[PDB]
Amino acid sequence: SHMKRLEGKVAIITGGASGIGASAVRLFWENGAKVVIADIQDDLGQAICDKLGKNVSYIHCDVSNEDDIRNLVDTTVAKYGKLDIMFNNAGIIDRPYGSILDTEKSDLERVLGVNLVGGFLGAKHAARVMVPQRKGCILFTASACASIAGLGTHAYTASKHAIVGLMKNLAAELGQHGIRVNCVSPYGVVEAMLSEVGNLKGAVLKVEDVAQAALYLASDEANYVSGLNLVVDGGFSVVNPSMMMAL
Amino acid sequence: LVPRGSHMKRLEGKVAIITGGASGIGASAVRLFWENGAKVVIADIQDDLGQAICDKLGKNVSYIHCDVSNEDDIRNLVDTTVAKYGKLDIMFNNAGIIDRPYGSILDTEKSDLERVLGVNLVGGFLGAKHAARVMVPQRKGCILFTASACASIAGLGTHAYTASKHAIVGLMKNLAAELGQHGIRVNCVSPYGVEAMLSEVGNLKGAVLKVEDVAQAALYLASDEANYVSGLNLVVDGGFSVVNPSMMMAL
Amino acid sequence: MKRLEGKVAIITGGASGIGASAVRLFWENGAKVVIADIQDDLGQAICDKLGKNVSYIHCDVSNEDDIRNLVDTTVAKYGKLDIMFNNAGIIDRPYGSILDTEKSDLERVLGVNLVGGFLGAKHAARVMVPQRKGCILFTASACASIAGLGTHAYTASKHAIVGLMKNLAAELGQHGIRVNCVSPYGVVTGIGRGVSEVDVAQVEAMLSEVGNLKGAVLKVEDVAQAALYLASDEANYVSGLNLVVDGGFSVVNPSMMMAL
Amino acid sequence: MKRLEGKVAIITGGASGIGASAVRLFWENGAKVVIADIQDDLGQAICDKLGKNVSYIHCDVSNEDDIRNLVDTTVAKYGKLDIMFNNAGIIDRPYGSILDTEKSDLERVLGVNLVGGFLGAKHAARVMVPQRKGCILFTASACASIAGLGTHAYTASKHAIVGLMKNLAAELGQHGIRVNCVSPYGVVSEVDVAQVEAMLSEVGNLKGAVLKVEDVAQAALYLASDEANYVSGLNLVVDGGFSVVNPSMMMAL
Repeated sequence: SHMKRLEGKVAIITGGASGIGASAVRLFWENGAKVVIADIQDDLGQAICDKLGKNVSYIHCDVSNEDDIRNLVDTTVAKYGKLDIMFNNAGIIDRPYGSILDTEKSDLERVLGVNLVGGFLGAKHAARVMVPQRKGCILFTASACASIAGLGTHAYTASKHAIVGLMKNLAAELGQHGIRVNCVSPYGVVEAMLSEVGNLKGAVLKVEDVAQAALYLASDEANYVSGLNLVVDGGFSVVNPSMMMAL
Repeated sequence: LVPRGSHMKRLEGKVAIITGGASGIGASAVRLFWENGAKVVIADIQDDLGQAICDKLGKNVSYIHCDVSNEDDIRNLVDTTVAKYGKLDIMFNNAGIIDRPYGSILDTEKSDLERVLGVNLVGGFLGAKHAARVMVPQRKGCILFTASACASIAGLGTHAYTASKHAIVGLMKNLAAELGQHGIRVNCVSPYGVEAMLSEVGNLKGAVLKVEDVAQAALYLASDEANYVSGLNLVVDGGFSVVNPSMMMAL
Repeated sequence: MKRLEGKVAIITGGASGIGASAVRLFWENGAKVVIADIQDDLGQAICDKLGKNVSYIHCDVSNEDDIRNLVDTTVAKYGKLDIMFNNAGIIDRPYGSILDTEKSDLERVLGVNLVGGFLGAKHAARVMVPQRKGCILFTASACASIAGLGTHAYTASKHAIVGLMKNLAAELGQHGIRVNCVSPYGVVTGIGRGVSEVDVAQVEAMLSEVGNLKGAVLKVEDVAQAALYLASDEANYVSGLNLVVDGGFSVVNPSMMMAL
Repeated sequence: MKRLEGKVAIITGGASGIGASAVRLFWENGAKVVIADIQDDLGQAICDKLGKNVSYIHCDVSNEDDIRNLVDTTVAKYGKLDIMFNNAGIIDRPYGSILDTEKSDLERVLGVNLVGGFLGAKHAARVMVPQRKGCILFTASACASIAGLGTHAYTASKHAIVGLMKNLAAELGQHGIRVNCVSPYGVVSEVDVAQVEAMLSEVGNLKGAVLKVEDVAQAALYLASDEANYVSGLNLVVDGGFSVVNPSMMMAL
């Protein structure tokens, strides 16, 4: 016997056509939610719609464009009459690694535009429709890089810290309206180095791990969870193992 | 093409010990873990209450008298559990006490601080040590603590209580670092919940903390769905500990 | 005395506020001080007041050309750069809802607060790494430690600065460079489009009423003193530190103590 | 020059290590310093060397009667107490597994580190609340900021201290009293300890520098002085950035 942990819920998932987003689309759909996929990869997005069927729709959305975000939220509410979950998952990386001496102003702005501005716009317009409902859940995909240095580039790390901080500040403002705000912060595998240097040996981060954290946070199981940075990194961001490794 | 949900027995096959399991959060978690297919050992010092849960829930739930500050009690709790079921999957160090709901450092008795520490910190220490004893040779396991939202913000608990729960968070993270080498996850759940005032001054309007909220956080952490969650302080407080609302309220 | 003897420091936003306090304090402690700002009259006034050891450069911290010139001119003047204090910062509003926050406002705040900090750290690192020494400082804010204090755009940008500061502490520690930030309470902003002086006064007045540390009021000197400790050799092993100056506001939710 | 002129400071653990470094440094900046320790001979040698503005009180910080005597005599000597520096601390081991931690060892580390700080802040608050002024300091540890650095018993006790510091900052701020801690990187048998200190200096984040006791005393001096008049609730970490980074990825490249 099985259960639908999101029955009747309406969820928007940016970056939903691939990776963590698509995993969360499939999982939310499995748990009875109507899912709006928001992305810029129309071929992938529409394919998920054809696979899963009527409860899933695709909308082209550049999250850095406020008009796209407005259309995304407004057509979803028009379609389904309500918005329960805004999952600002879309993200990009400027580089795997690199020095501050070599970062370009334009790359930093591109990473900020998608990661921070997009999540900001997504939260603004979800709050726009959620506040009159007196209920809702706003989620962000942050990153373990927001909890510890040495995991990402300076631009990416700065952008993800900003998301976590935006998360806490929105939980403070929107709590008065019954709206919960949280984020999920994964380690890697958005495997070789990650699994070897990771803290939890014998485990590997899979996209489903992030989706399942988002599912918990988005469900009524998390009815009193707000302001939480739900880190999914096997404990990587709580340790500096330089001593253990040298003992 | 047809949605199929999550299986209702998320802890099927797992063996879990819940200290403080005879009332409150612990009893809520016992019932929820039982509903999810776990074998559950209630560890407490309220024997009549704990056995009444077992009589209601049946054979998958048993009771063990355990003062968590007593290492012999903890050792026996872990050892009887392994003898009964062959393994230990989840060690939920939930038992906790308070010296007072509130009070000044000037009033705080040394003996009260020590009793709060014995149960909350030393007991959690002992429970983790003996869970790890059997858990390291399995190369798997989940060790949990009930900490408190007062480990994330001041103004919510007494000094003794708040200090003991910070210690638990620190212990959780240190243990996540050591035992991760053996595949073992370590996390805590930090609940918000004088109770009438906590509900009025909470950050999340339109909802009140109920013990099932905490049980659900513990279920998530204990489940294989959280297989890459370690070192996490899972706060369940509606945002209370992320905000100083003094100036919001002065606008 | 003279905790910064012979040291060369750049202070963005140095013509007013905390920046101007830090300019004076560093100068009293023997530093050469380059003021970087866009209030030319105010900055030249300070230069005329303090003498040869203090100099002014018109600098838009969001402009990389400006930052590149500010660093290189400083090096050409004094042959080294010891302290880069990325203090310039603006708010969009003293308070306000996410629902009426404008994209352009967020982008403007990011441009000064985050991109300007990024650019300042980049060009300081360019000359400090060969030195195998240097100290890079940011003025963040107490709102990077607690919600309820700044707007969403401002708070996000200051969290971003704290993250940058820690990430730079990890990269630049290998070269002997320390990176820290100071995070004050109160309302902290230079001149900015649509920043009312009435609204700032009203909020600064409320913040002094609801502060945690009674009997004291935060002054610009308090923040300058924190920057001076961090910049001095007395902080030789201090890096990655968010030095919060807020009287304890960000560690407490006093809703229970108030209601009791 | 003298950054603590007129101030009266108690420094537990003041006869050696960080405590003795702070005792010297505070005295050099004009403070009256009461050394509180259980190394009577070392502590009295400091007093003889520095003169009558420095005194010694035998005090086991886990004993309340010792703590009360310490505070009360200090106030009797000088009429006030400005700074309560709860610096005394012990480790159980340099490093070890949870599997071999002994209950008694954990209780002893808690007794000195946490209960001692608790008691010292209690009786300091007793005298500074009527003054409507004071600064209460703790020596915590960088291992309260990151895992992998201290043993479980030590780390738990220093986390507890950081949380006590913040909770006191909240209660006592209404009386104008500031509460902060300093959290040093170093480990601070003797060879056991030196081995780990040497290893810490090899794996530190900040290259070209080593933590010295004077670094920690300097952080305490800043926090104790009027230069930090609006600093409360602060965990002043002194660790060259070690606790903000996991270099595992950097190092594998």
